Amino acid sequence: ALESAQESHALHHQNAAALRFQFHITREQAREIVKLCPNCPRGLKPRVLWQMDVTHVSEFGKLKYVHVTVDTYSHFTFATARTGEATKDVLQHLAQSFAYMGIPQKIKTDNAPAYVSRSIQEFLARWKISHVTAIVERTHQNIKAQLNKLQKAGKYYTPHHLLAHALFVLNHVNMDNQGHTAAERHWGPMVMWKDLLTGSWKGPDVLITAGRGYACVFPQDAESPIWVPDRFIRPF
Amino acid sequence: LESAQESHALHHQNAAALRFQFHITREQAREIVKLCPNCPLKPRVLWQMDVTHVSEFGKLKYVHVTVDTYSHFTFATARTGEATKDVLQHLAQSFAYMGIPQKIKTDNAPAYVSRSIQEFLARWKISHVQAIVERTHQNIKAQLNKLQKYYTPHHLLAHALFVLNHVNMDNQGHTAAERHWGPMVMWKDLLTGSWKGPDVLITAGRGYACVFPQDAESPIWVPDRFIRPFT
Amino acid sequence: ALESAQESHALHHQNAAALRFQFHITREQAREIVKLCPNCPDWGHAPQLGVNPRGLKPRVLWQMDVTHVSEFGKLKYVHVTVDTYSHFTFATARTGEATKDVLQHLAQSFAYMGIPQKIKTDNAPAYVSRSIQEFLARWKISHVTGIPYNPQGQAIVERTHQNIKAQLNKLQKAGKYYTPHHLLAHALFVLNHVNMDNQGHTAAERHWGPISADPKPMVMWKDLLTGSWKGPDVLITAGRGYACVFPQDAESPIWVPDRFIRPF
Amino acid sequence: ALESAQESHALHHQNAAALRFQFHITREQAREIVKLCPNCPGLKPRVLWQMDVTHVSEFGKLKYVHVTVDTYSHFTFATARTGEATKDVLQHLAQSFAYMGIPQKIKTDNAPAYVSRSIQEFLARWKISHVTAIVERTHQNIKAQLNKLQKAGKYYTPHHLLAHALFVLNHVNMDNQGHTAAERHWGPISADPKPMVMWKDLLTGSWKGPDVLITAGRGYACVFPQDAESPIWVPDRFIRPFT
Amino acid sequence: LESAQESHALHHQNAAALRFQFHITREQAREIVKLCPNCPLKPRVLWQMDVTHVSEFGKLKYVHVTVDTYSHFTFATARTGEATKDVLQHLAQSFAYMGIPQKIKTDNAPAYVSRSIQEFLARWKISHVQAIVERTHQNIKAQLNKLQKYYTPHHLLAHALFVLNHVNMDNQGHTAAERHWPMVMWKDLLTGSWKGPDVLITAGRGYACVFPQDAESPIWVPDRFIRPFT
DNA sequence: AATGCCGCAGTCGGCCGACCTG
DNA sequence: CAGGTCGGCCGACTGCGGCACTCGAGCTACTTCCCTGTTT
DNA sequence: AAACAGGGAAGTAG
DNA sequence: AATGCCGCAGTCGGCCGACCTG
Ligand SMILES: [Zn+2]
Repeated sequence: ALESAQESHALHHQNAAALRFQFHITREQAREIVKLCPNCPRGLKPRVLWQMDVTHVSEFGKLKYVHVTVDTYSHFTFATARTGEATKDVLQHLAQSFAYMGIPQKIKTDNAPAYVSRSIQEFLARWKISHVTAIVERTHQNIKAQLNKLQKAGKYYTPHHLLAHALFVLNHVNMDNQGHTAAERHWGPMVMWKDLLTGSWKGPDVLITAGRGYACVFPQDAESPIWVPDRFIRPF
Repeated sequence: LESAQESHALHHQNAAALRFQFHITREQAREIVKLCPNCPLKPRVLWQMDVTHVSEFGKLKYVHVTVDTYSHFTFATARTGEATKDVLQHLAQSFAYMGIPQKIKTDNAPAYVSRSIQEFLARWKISHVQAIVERTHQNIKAQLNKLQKYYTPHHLLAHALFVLNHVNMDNQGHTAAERHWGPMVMWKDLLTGSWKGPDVLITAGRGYACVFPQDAESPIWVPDRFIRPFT
Repeated sequence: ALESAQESHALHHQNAAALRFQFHITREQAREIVKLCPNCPDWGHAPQLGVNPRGLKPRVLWQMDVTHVSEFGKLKYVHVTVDTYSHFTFATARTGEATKDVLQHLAQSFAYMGIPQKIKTDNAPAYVSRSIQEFLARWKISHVTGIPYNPQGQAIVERTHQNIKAQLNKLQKAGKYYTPHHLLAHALFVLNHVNMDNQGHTAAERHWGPISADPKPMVMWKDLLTGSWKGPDVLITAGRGYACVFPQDAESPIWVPDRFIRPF
Repeated sequence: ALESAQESHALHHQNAAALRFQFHITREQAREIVKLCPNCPGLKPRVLWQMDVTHVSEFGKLKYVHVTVDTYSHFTFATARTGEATKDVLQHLAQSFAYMGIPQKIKTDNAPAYVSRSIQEFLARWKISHVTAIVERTHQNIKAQLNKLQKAGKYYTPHHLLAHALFVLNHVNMDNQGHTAAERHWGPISADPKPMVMWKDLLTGSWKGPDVLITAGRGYACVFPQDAESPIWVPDRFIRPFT
Repeated sequence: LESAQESHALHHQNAAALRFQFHITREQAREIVKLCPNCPLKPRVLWQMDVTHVSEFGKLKYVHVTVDTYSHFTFATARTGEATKDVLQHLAQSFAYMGIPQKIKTDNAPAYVSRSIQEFLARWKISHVQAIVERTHQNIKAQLNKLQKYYTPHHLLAHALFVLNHVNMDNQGHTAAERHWPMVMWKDLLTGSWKGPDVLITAGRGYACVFPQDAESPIWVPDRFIRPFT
């Protein structure tokens, strides 16, 4: 339990709450995990209002242009690094952002010429999206903090790999105080049964439904559930 | 049935997306898609990861696909090759896109079973080991063909990913993303009296069950007297 | 051993007892082996499941359907409306059936019985047409539809059709009647004030009068939605095919067939 | 609440007592509700009846209306008929028996159709004695109800209108004591065998009742509100006995 | 008739090849091909070769394909991968199978543009520097799926190659093998509406013979109603 | 100048051995 | 430990229905939709 | 030129 | 858009006042 958390943060550098919820540990245990770690020292509903801006990362070199797309509601963070910040670059990042997240309606940007350019406006209007002119810079701080943690973890061949790892650890596996990862917030009965083919009481495993005296017990068989008469089931 | 024409012209999604996002007739959506010229468990358990070649991208012909075996959520990238380096990069981005599963059922390519990938997968607590992956291949190729003027292969590839995931949905109305972040029964018809199936069971209770055949559009209510537990 | 049984069944589709006696396996194993084969036909002779609900208070839940009394000539379309708690019945003989005819029959039945909380019918076009819907809305009466092509959903009024037809045949054989309206009036009079049950209560004494509450028993109860025997619970009513338990935590009474009720 | 009372009075136009007893409105309030309406100005049941034939011009061809009133409960049944002859009177008698039941004896006037041998022998078959100011009152009441229901001229035939009027007069109109005509006619009138208990609804937090009880046990009681549809389980802390 | 049935059951050739081999009606060929459940300048000038994956070959999913642009003569050998040694072996075996070219067309994969392969091709006086190869890939995959029980992947691949090469013939009745070893504007004289373009078979002294790809038989038209194309 | 039957599946229950504990 | 207990086992029982010589056609009735004569 | 109003067909259920 | 039913008639079985009888 403890050593699993140690290895997890050592090669992954998670925060405290997510690790605690994953391994069911003491709060202190996670606190000294954070301390002893050397590398690790708005709308009303999802997909309504978005914020995006560019920022410069020193160690990315030719990929210093970091485009960040954060949903103002759930703070689901997505980011990519490209060679520039021109209209073509912003269009490419918007394409991959729509790929990553979905269809937004409200987008808030800065006064950059590329953002107020005609090509981006007509592209958004074609996709039925409205473009109008704290969150973005605090998200940038979080992203670059994750980066600063992650260099010494191991080898990272290209900045794209490092950026993907950082955004993953910041969205899909990290969570809030309420045990809720930003990723799922963007979209937010165990039984004992008798395998009466072999007569062995295999389990426990989840139940799905019931009826007709038949319980839809679903073992780890990724193919299909199986039906068992309720005379051959016992609650756990 | 007004915006559906331009929506299809932009994305080229299936008729189910039209009928569920625009509240139009099923036959109307079928006519729209036919007339178009360019249109001729639990999540995160088991994964399939294969490489495929597409000649459109040129030297970026090495497309890596990673489709979840439950929700059919699809991710892909185009890279200069298919070596261990490249599959490692694509695997990192796929994890960033879909989270951490526990089993990735892959083929027997030498780069896939090499050392570096092996300890990398060991560190992150993953196991190892088909029609789903080739079906996903066919869907990706069809979508890429249907997308014909984009900037770079990454652009239209991401667009294809987006339309495949967040736009299309099955008969139930649940998209790939919704299935990824959100029952099998034999039933008897009442008109002919002959059994048909097997079909999915939405919900049931107190003598009447709801059945949603994949070939139909609307749910069917049947009395519990005519329900059989397939498999 | 078991896999040999599976392949032998897949080849021949033997009987369950045949597999049991030939391969020395547990009987339930043979039953499951014969169950899992897609080729073997699925069970059609299913025992009784489900039950038609019925309001525990008079004038709560009605049922309605039409029939065909061919002896009436042009007035063969008979509308029948029967309560579910007391089996109080009413009927008229309207030429054809439509929105106007159903509305007139509904008004007559309302005058004859009273305001019902809700009405359950079949899915005939007249009962599905909007006009009836806003009529009931103005009269503050909920409406239900029922599963298409399922007469068991209106089994109560179907049995009432049987009773009415038998009574009409009896009366027609008895003597001479002026018009089908007179004959129907006499038949409804008999069925609603004379055809007493075996508990000293006519139809009127049940539909009206006081609801009787003797100390009701408590029984074990199989909840079909969880595959478990949970109880005990209060039993409200019972009969030849229905039972109405009412657990404290349950928001509403639950209707289950008799065989799922075990005394405790 | 009271707006629903006004809507119901608009639909049916029953007496004020019915509104004040069915919707818990103030008596005077229901009084002005009735006022604001544009067109609003024996010892045992099934024993003694009275029958007469009246005329109403609005029906035109069905002006022959038969009225059959019980003398204890005023339970009224009526029908619009094409003639006052013996056969129509017999049809109305059969339908009235279907509506109300078997009366011990019927008191009527000296109409020639009534005295006819066919009616006498028909009553002889059904064992109902025949003998030659309650129904002329009923003629006023039915006529008044027809006038008030003429607001919504969507009635297909006089049968529809008469059915609506009889429905109101027999199941909706309540006496000054709080009883409809049908309850008096079917006469369950006696001491209540079962207690009628107070009840405290959770949604309103008030003591609403009294309501009839079904069962009880293990800290809960199975109360069954009059207007409701299904029994409601209630904690005993919110249950008060009532006489 | 029945011989055609068994031939299509074994080899699963096209309708045209069956018709030309067994002398049946074109309608019969269409019916028989639809009925089967398993059915849903000069040679050696320029070549195209691109590798593709076939999942059901396991360790040998890296199948190479070489198609001549003239006669659509195809060749394939499933191998370990698409590295330098495998592509060199496949190229040598293709040379043995098909004959010496002058030019080869490939994509810009590192293996193809590798120094060793370029040096070897220069050693053979062959130069080196896009829908036919993909159509060939689709045909090969269709045949591989259609041919289903065989023993080894090489056996099944060889059988499918034989079916696609020495059995299937085009509308003209010429085998891909025999083909391996002009456009005209023609007037449909019946309707009077121009059609084309199509291949000219023979022409001279006022009359010509034109064989459109959609017709079962040659069409003879006079010289007055023939015009060139491109 | 001849009469409803019964397999399929669910289910109640008694027997009996492995197993608990007086 | 062996008397006491529970689960595996299945004997016995039973609710259900359709086998009967084959299958239809058609009516009433309301809604939604397309087509077309009439409008400004 | 676009709008609007009958009618027939069609789907559907008793 | 939300679930079989029950009367005609047979019949077992118990209650009980009457009748035989130890
Ligand atoms: Zn399209």
